[PDB]
Amino acid sequence: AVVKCKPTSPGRRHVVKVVNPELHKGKPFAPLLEKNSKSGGRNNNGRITTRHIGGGHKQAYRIVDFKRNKDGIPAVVERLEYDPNRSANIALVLYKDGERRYILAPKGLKAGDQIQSGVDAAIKPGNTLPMRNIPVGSTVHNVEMKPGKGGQLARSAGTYVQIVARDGAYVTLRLRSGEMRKVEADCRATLGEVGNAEHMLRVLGKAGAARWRGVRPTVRGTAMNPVDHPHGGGEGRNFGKHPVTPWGVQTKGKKTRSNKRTDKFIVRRRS
Amino acid sequence: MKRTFQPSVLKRNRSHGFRARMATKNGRQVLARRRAKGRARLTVSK
Amino acid sequence: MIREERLLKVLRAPHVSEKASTAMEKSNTIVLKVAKDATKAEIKAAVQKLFEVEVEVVNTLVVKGKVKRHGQRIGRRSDWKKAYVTLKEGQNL
RNA sequence: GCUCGCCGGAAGACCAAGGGUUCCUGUCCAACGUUAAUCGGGGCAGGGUGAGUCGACCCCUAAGGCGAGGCCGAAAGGCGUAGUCGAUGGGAAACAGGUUAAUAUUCCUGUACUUGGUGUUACUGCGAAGGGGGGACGGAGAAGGCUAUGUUGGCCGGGCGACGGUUGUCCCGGUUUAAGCGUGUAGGCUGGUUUUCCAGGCAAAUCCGGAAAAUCAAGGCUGAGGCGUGAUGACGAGGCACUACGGUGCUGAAGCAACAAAUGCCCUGCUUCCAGGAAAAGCCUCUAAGCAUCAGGUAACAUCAAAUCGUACCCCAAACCGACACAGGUGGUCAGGUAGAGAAUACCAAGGCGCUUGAGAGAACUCGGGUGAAGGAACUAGGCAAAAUGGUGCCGUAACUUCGGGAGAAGGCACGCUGAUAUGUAGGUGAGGUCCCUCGCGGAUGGAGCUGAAAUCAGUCGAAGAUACCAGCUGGCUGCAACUGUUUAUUAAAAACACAGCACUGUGCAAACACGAAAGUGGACGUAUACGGUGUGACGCCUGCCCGGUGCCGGAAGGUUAAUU
RNA sequence: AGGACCGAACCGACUAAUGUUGAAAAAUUAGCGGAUGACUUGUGGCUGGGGGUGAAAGGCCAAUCAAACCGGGAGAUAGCU
Ligand SMILES: [Mg+2]
Ligand SMILES: [Mg+2]
Ligand SMILES: [Mg+2]
Ligand SMILES: [Mg+2]
Ligand SMILES: [Mg+2]
Ligand SMILES: [Mg+2]
Ligand SMILES: [Mg+2]
Ligand SMILES: [Mg+2]
Ligand SMILES: [Mg+2]
Ligand SMILES: [Mg+2]
Ligand SMILES: [Mg+2]
Ligand SMILES: [Mg+2]
Ligand SMILES: [Mg+2]
Ligand SMILES: [Mg+2]
Ligand SMILES: [Mg+2]
Ligand SMILES: [Mg+2]
Ligand SMILES: [Mg+2]
Ligand SMILES: [Mg+2]
Ligand SMILES: [Mg+2]
Ligand SMILES: [Mg+2]
Ligand SMILES: [Mg+2]
Ligand SMILES: [Mg+2]
Ligand SMILES: [Mg+2]
Ligand SMILES: [Mg+2]
Ligand SMILES: [Mg+2]
Ligand SMILES: [Mg+2]
Ligand SMILES: [Mg+2]
Ligand SMILES: [Mg+2]
Ligand SMILES: [Mg+2]
Ligand SMILES: [Mg+2]
Ligand SMILES: [Mg+2]
Ligand SMILES: [Mg+2]
Ligand SMILES: [Mg+2]
Ligand SMILES: [Mg+2]
Repeated sequence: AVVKCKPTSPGRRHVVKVVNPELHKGKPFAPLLEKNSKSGGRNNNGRITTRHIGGGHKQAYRIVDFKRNKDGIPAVVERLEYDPNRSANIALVLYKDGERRYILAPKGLKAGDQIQSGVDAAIKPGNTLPMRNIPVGSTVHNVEMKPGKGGQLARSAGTYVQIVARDGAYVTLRLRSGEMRKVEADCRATLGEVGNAEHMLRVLGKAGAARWRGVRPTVRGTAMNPVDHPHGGGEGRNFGKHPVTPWGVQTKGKKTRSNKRTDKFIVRRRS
Repeated sequence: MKRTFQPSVLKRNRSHGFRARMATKNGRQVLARRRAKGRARLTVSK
Repeated sequence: MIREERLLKVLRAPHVSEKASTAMEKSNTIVLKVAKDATKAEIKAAVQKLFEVEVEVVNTLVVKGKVKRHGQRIGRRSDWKKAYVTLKEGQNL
């Protein structure tokens, strides 16, 4: 899929485009399509709460079924679609009752492959079972943190969570970050890994590509004035200060997690 | 040379009109002061 | 329908100019100054009852008041309404 | 009134925005007008804006706003649900001519159309706030079919020339016609149809989705333009009588074909690409309750309604924004001829203008230009400025390189006109005719006519043929930044900023973090191939040593150590 | 195909001159750069003052910016003129 572009102009020399020809080239499924208005990284107060977010291409939000609650009915992969909202590729599946739902396409779940959810489902890529019914060590993705809430772990691209162990009510999970988290065994998880693992091998190649994705230029704090950033500026390239955020908090090393409400679940922190 | 004032009736009324003034406590204080002073035109309203 | 009270107020006065006479003689249209709030249907009923003439169509235009002066102060004339009432074949003044 | 000059992708013509009577008429010239003014966007008076179909209003939603309750907050308030507003977007319908001093798709003439309402008759399953479909959508690109439009001929009317010639192979003008309705073509999409049957679309559904048979594939949908009608009309070059000399009436010929051709239409197409490309209603359809005589529905038909508001005029400007009748700024619409790749540019058309002080003179000097003996950067901070290069085809083109470049490198040759090839060719366009034919917007053939490069050969004129305008100067070595971008609006466009890439670090989701006394919101409807912060800044080769200090991370024995007691 | 190339519109603003009681409180004229894009543009919307927004210049936030403007405390205080 990784395909380098010939250097016919500056801006195309370094672009490394990942091309998957299985992806449906037509329009996406309309009944499961909503609107995704852009915010520019601004809140209900109009203030920029997150910097470097603005512009981009218009995107229609595809409603993805992260719960996988249609147990008992098999589904058939119809087309591996393209999702502009997520790193992975969605997959339109048709159930044996005539209902179409979008799911995060696993590694090699091509068209025609039959998927099933529920406790009765087989141990296959794309099948969703509760982690109590999944063998220890089985690589999964779209792991729910609460039963019935919907998957919220290992949903990016080529991401998966190995089931480290099973200790009754809870199951130890090795997340992509390297952290071992205890999640209830009732939570559902889809067998396999997320597809489109070549996503990391793409190279934007030019500043336009970043703007296409809706990322505005990042100004370094050292290039600003003392009033604009704690890094401020001196005569010439002057630093002489411990790296801090635009708000003064130490940036290189300082930990910031402060929950105490979820610490019990965490077994080991990512090294 | 483009100047600062670009007349737009819709925007003028939506920002300095009577209903915009009456929509807030501060805007009503503006009308009260203008009523107290005796301004013939209380707002830019039409 | 429209009370005769209403019909007796919608028509303010006949309009005298040069275009009005030309229209009155060529298009059989009597231009009449009407009330600002007089609608076309109101004007039709009024013309047919207070002039005994069958009317075909009424065209209404609102004439804005020209801002005159008194030589020292700026004043504005009030807006009036002009009604082009086309009589089918009735004759009048 | 005659010349003259200027603009003509404008300096013309329509608007939106904004303005607000500046419109047109009569009248006045104090002030306003950078001069005079008889004139004016000035004064004064009078007149002028006519709509079921254009626009608004209206129905529908976007960003967003307000927001019953609600949640939260000393108060004032904040946020947000049900809702309800909000266009810059979606949603019914009219065109040609004629007309006023001043409006016209609005008045008039001719011919249309839409959506409601009520009534008649025939007939009937009707019914949402629900369900489905549809509306409904990206960038670029490549065609072909076309039209607007232009050109040429033909045709019709006129003409026969202030100076040699001009009854023709001459000259000038005209040669225009719509909505609608009818047909349904180039093109585009799609198999069709029936039946049975079910975890879906919250319930239901004949609808949609699915599943399975059966049989047929030619039916459907959509679609420019053309033709027909509209149109026995309108309009029309231009005449003839009378003239408030402005006119006014009245009459009125041809009205065809060929070729060329859009950036417009078919095209919301089609092909391809990744950055993956509104919503809602109108609209079509399906059912949930009553009821099944009703009511509703449907088709035709008759009659009724379509209100209100805008409509003048300016609108790249003397009417808007700039204090000015200011050399500035201001979105959209149309897009003639010749030459040209062209919406460049030159010159013209339609149209509009000569910029509201003029008359002289022809000093220095200033400004804006033309030319220049010999020299040729000696000038100067610096070739600043100027001069020079400049088109097309073709031949030819180095180092270096990331194999794309460099490169239009450099350099050089041809170029006008005329004749022949070939009374205009190759190519394109295609009539008639002829045959076919499921007899049509059809097919085959065939070629009239029309248009039309380039090239070659020969000749010819000039000092010069890319002859004007228009239109790279080139090469060499080196610093910095990889590159396209960005910035100190109004002295700094850069080596600065950003940038793809790289790295460190944080962050397990009720994420970090950010704005918020809070609720809440962005991050993100994302989930560690993710996001935040920081540094560096493509690519290649790489990135050494030091943790004593400061910071951070980890660890806690023990010392110290607050409230509390 | 391309933040590809030349070049009008369009968007900018590198140089020169002019102008500097200007035609203009930033323009004109001859050149100049980009010109399918990280483009430009119409309408509406949104963020508010130690706040915003900033491809970062202390830039910009109505000819105003190392803390806008308006009103107020206010006749602040001036060993200074
Ligand atoms: Mg500094
Ligand atoms: Mg410095
Ligand atoms: Mg230094
Ligand atoms: Mg600095
Ligand atoms: Mg007056
Ligand atoms: Mg006059
Ligand atoms: Mg509404
Ligand atoms: Mg393409
Ligand atoms: Mg003679
Ligand atoms: Mg014919
Ligand atoms: Mg175009
Ligand atoms: Mg009306
Ligand atoms: Mg006008
Ligand atoms: Mg002027
Ligand atoms: Mg002006
Ligand atoms: Mg100009
Ligand atoms: Mg030109
Ligand atoms: Mg002049
Ligand atoms: Mg010389
Ligand atoms: Mg040069
Ligand atoms: Mg260096
Ligand atoms: Mg650079
Ligand atoms: Mg600057
Ligand atoms: Mg500058
Ligand atoms: Mg740097
Ligand atoms: Mg550097
Ligand atoms: Mg080291
Ligand atoms: Mg150039
Ligand atoms: Mg210029
Ligand atoms: Mg040049
Ligand atoms: Mg705006
Ligand atoms: Mg302040
Ligand atoms: Mg103050
Ligand atoms: Mg004082």
